[PDB]
Amino acid sequence: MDETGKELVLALYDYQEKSPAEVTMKKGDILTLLNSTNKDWWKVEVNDRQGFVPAAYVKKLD
Amino acid sequence: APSYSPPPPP
Repeated sequence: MDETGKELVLALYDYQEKSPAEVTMKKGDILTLLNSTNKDWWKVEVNDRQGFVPAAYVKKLD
Repeated sequence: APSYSPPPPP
């Protein structure tokens, strides 16, 4: 049960999910990267929630 | 994947 055991990212700012394919993140949270094939939106996993967030709101930790 | 531009960084 280590869904956060993947490519990690840092949440630079607070974000609120707008669509069912979006997830809410908070500044200072460590997000898990699931898909970064998009330049503007990155699919991440927070705790248990999977969805997309602004790529400009997240930074590669690795 | 959202087919639109994401919100600008605050």
